[PDB]
This record gives sequence, structure tokens and C-alpha cells, in this order.
Amino acid sequence: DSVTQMQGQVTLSENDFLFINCTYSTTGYPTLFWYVQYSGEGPQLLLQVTTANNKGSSRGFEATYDKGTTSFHLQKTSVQEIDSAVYYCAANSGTYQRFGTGTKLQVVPNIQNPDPAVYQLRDSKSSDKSVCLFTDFDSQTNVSQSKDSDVYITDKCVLDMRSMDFKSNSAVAWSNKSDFACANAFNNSIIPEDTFFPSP
Amino acid sequence: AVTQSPRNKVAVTGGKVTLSCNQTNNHNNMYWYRQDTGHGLRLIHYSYGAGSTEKGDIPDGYKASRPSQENFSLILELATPSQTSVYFCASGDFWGDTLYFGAGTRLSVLEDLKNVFPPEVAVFEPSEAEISHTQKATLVCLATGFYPDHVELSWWVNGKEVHSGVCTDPQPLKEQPALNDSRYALSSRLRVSATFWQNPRNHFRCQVQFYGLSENDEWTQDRAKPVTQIVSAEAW
Amino acid sequence: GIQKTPQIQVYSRHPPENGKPNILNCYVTQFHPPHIEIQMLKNGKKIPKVEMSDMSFSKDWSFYILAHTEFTPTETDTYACRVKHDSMAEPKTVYWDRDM
Amino acid sequence: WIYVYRPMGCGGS
Amino acid sequence: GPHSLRYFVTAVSRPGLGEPRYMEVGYVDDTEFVRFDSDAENPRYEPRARWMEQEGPEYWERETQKAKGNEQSFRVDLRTLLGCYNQSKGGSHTIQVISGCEVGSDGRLLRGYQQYAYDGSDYIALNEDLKTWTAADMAALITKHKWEQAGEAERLRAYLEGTCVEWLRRYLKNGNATLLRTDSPKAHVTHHSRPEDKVTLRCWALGFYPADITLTWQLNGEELIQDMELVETRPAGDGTFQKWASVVVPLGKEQYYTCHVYHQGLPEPLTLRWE
Repeated sequence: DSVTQMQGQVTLSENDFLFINCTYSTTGYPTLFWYVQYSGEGPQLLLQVTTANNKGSSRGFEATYDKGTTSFHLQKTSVQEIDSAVYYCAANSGTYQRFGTGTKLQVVPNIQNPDPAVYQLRDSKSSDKSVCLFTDFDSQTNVSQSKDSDVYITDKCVLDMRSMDFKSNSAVAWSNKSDFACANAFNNSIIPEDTFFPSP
Repeated sequence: AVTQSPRNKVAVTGGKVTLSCNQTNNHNNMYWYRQDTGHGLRLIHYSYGAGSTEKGDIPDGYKASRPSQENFSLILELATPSQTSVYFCASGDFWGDTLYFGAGTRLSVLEDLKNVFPPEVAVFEPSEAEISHTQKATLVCLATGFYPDHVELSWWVNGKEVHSGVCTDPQPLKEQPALNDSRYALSSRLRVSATFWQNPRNHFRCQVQFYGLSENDEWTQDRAKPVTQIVSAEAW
Repeated sequence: GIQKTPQIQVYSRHPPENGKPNILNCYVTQFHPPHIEIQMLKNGKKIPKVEMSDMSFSKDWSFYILAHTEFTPTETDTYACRVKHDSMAEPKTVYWDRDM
Repeated sequence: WIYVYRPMGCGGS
Repeated sequence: GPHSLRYFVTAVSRPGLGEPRYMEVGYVDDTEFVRFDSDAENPRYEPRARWMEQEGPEYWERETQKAKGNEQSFRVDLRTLLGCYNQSKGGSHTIQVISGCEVGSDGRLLRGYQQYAYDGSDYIALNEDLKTWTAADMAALITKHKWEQAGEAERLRAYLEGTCVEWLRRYLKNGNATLLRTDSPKAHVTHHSRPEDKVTLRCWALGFYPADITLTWQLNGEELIQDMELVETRPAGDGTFQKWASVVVPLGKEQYYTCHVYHQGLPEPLTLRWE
């Protein structure tokens, strides 16, 4: 009793149509499941169907029990970004339940009016320590890891000013160093040609 | 519901560890899974009901007692670092029915307890440049030099906790990837309109929860005892 | 839910010939509940070494079971089956007749 | 091929 | 012509001394072939026909597992049920279940069924339409209510029409041999004197398989139905079967009395006589 889902990562933009691949090998007449696991949390039954060939729906996902293909493809008409999570497929005919690696779904926002820039911030107490903040860039640009061993650079992450309503991407960088400047950090990433560097 | 005790845990190689899971569903079946990069959910032990314990896929290292229908606990009789991982308990009404999972427990196992450390927390203030350009004020909170990666960072604005305008790294940085046990770091932003932040009646605090040693771990060093605690940084 | 009383047959597998080994079985059927106890008797004494086919039931819901043991007919000896079961006030016992 | 019984979870008279 | 695969499930509480007894027993065409007993040590699904040894090691692991779980399910149902029937905690009770599939000659599901019983009386059952339940009483109503609520009927129906029926085929192909075999009855007529110049004639039939057989006694071509003692058919433990039919006769007139043995293994019905 087994399942194979051929995607490790999948990423897309909001409103994109979602489709994740699932085929199973089984000896009995298994009931089939999709489990979802939002980061920080434990897995949870997204949806199940027990008979071919019907379809379950939850939270706007659906999947049909495809006996002819032995398939349980998970499909969503308009992926939102709450949906960023790990999706696990699973059959069960009375075996015990095992889990693969499932598929890691990253949903990224359509950034409306990109305004790339790198700002430098001051400590609120120290006054002397600095940090660099790449922000407002666009969803497709990728922030690469620090090629220098002594500068640390966070991966991209998006925030949402709900009442505004506004999403922005961002990453920060820092180092205890003598020559560290903002122009410098993020050089090993391909930044947009217009990114605004102010003068301190 | 299924709940897990404890939720966080630090232990020295060779010691004994028990994770207990207690379940409010009236379910016979229960399972202990372990989860880590590249392998996902792997079954260790399970129980058809009160009394039995059957081995799962990867039992070596672990033992499981099933006293009643409500409790299932697994025991690492003498711990190894290969068992550092996140652990998940599930219950099940019958055989091959849905599984209901616990919120998991974080278990770091290291041979020495002197390499433990709490976080150190400073918030950095918005750039006058950004305010000018964007009419928006970003602040960053940085937690640095802590071990192991058992933290929970939050923003507190004016004594209430906020979720809008916030984001925080998915997982900590190896402060220096050479050493096999490097202290971690972790960043987070709160973004607010420019008007809001330049008003000085407004109070900004970010607060990381650290999860370290207990009362009944014993601490030899002069350096203060690195116990589960709260480190904070604020601003106006 | 009420309770059905056991039916009994005591007979030999092979048409008895004195001195020649055989098996004697006791076929108990049609009873509820399934807990029964069954004694085989030789010359009015309990036999220790009695095998039991495994228990089963029927659409009836009633159970059956088939206890047996090896033995060797003689012109003299006597065999009986004694079946204690809740549905009877006193334990019924059935004498083996080689003619039936 | 044995089926897996669902719990009766009854109550009543 | 038709064929079938049924499982018989038994749970019996043996209080107040602990764990109930769990028994599962599979029969194809009414002949046992697999069994499970909670009461052995190393409790496991065992084969009870040699043609079943043919199944792999991964087959038995699979069925044991399910058995194990089923057991746990009844373990609590037994205990739940007492409370619902306001019953004393000391005594022992019985959940029984029969579930399986009869198939036609056209290899098609002919009648599917699953019926439960508590302490030897009906408790609930599936209806012919494979979609609905009949509840024996107020207690079974709540069960039925939940089983509809959770979509049980469809999931069993899957098993009943799909899995079950497929595996009847697999078991049949596996056993065409041992199962459709046939041993004709060996017959003879004994004679015993009765006090009043009367005699008893006993017609015997031995070592026959299958188990259905009809023996009859006539004089002047008429069957003597209201005159025969006749025993229920019984296992030799071979497993062939035995059966006899006897009847009272006046001393001397015996030669007018004939025995008759209809059984599917013998080409033409036997006709017997003493001496």
C-alpha cells in the first residue's frame, strides 16, 4: 500500500490555478486522503473520499478518486497565500498510515507597485549597531545567500498590512564588521537595476 | 483533542526522555511519528488500543508504553543526538481512518549542556530614508546567539500583541556554519504607517520566548542558568 | 436475548472393532452462550487428554464445537460425554452406543 | 479479505 | 453454482477476569479457511486449508493487523453495550457478526450482507439495497444514526461489491481443486433385535463429502417418513461426514424394506437392503 507524488517544491503567484500530482499503488480498496500541514503546526486532514469516483472538497481544494488512473490529484481553482503549507497525499486500505515528504507549496503575492530599496537602520539602545533591509522588491527576484562567511542574510519573507491592504517582501542582512556597508550586502543577489540606495 | 507534553525539551546524550501524549478523542489507535528534513513523517510505534505496543518503521532507540486508552508515551531509554527532532502523536478511531495529530514537541539532544544559551534581543528603528520615500516605517527585531533553535518571537504594540504588518523568518540562521553546534539567529519585521511610528505615545516591543533548561536540570557554571525564559527589547 | 440448549451426539469416526484404535468424538451443537464445558468419560472416569475442534457458529447465532480423543473399544469399557452448560439446570451426560 | 469494522458507539434501551 | 465468502466474528467478555475473547473465522463456500484467536499466544491470522499456505508472508501480516484492530473495536463495544442495556458488570456477553458476499454463477454480486447480534439476538443489519440499516431496537437506532451520519454504508458496499467479490475469485482459483472435490458415501445396513419379535434396521452412510445427503426408507415404493429415526449429519473429523436412518420392522418381514442414498457424488442413487 503506497503513494507517489512527484513534486518536492512547488511555488506560484496568488490566484494561480493549483494542481499537485498523486498516484497510488494499493492491493485493497483504499480510502484516500489529503493532509495539510501549516508551518509550525501538525498535519491535518484536508480531505478524504472513500469511493471511486467521487470528489471531496474542503477550503476550496478538491480531488477526485480516479480509479482508472489510480489518482487523487489535488486541484485548486485560485490558490491564495494562506495556502502556503506542506501537502501530503495518502492511501489506506487497512495498513498503518505512512507519510512521504509531500509537496511544499509556497504561494507568493502579486506585488502591486514595486519600489526596491535598501535602508540602513539604527539600534534603539546601542545607537551604533546597524542592519540592512532590502525591501519592497518584486516577487520574482531571488535573494541569494551570503557568499561571505561573516555576513548573515535572511531569506525573503512577506508581510501584510491588512487594513491597508498591502503586501511587501523583505530581507535583512548584518555583520559585526569593519567595512560592512549596505551597497555591499545583497551584491551576491541579483537585485533590480533601479533599487534605491539613499545616502546616509 | 490530542495534546503533547512537554512541548519543548533539552537533554544530554545518554539521559532518559519520556514524551507523553494524552488524547481526549475516544480512540483506540495511536501513533508516534518523528519528522525531519528529507524524510518527513516516519512512524516509530503505534498502539491498536490500551495495552499493546507494536513497532513501526523505525523503532530502534525508542520504547512505548500504552497504560490506558488516553495515554501513549514514548521513551528514549538513553538518548542520542540522532534523535534530535520534532515529534508528533496521532489518534485514530479505527484502522485506516483519518488521523488527528498533536501540536508536536521539539526535542534537541546534545552531549554537553554548556553550549546552551538564551537569546539576545535588540530592535532596530525605521530608516528616516524609508519613512520619507514610502510613508511607512519598518522595524526589525533580531534575536542572536542562542541554542538550541527553540524560540517563539512576537510583536507587542502598546501592550497588545499584533499579527497584521508582521512577518518573521521561517527558520533561524546558523550564526556560523563551521562549528557543528552553532548558535542561532532569527529576524522579524513589524511594519506600520509613518504617522503611527513618529508618534511618541506609541510603544513597540518584540519578545522572544526561549526554551532551555528546567529547575531540576542542574547548573554548574558561573554564567547564569539558561532556562526557559523571556528576553525583550522595546522602543518609542 | 434468551439462551439455547446444546444438542449432543457421541460416536466413533470408524465403525468400532474391538482392540483396534479409533477416535471417539462428541458433537455439541445449537447452544447459546458460547461458554460450555465438556467432559469425556471412560468407565465412568474423566479422560485428561481430550482435543477440541475450534469453536464456531451458524446463521442461527448458535455455537458448535467438536471434542474428540483417541481410544480403543473393548467389549467391556464404557464411554460417555458430559456437557455442563448454563441452559440446563443439571449437567446432561450421553452414553456411547456402538450401534449408533 | 477481512473488513475493518466501524465502532458501533451505541446508546439506548 | 454460486459461491461465497463470509467472515464470522465473535467477541465474548469473560469477566470479571479481564480481556474478552476475540474470534474471527473466514469461510469460502461454507468451508473454513482462515482463523484468528485472541486466546493463543502469538495471536495471528492462521491458514486452515493447505491451499491457503500458498499465500505469502505479507498476506498474513496484513490480515493480522486488521484483526488486531477489529478486536480492539469490539473490546470497547462490549463494554459500551452493558451501560446501554442497564446490565450488571460481572457477567459475560456476546457480540457476533456475519459479513460477506454470495455471488451468482455469472460471477456477479448476488446478495451482500452484514448482520450484527448482541447476546444472540439481532442488533442491526444491512438491507438488500446496500444503502440502509434495520435497527433491532432503541440501542441499535443510535448506531444506525451514526453509521448514516459518517457514510459507512458506501464504504462497506465498496468492500462488499469490490474487494470481497474479487478475493472470492482469487481464493477460488487457488482452490478449484480441494473445494469442488467429492467423496461418495460408503453405505451398509445393520440389524438389531428388539424384544417383541421386532427388529431395528439401520442404514449407514460414511465418509462422504460434501455434507448434504438424503437417505430414505421405503416399502412397496413408498418412503417411510413418519417412521424413521434419523440423526443430524455429523463430522467424522476427516473431514468427511456421517449420517444414519433407522426404522422399526417386524421379525421376518425385513426383505420388503429398502434403503435409499441420494448424494451428489454418486452417479445413480443407491438402493440398499439387508442382509
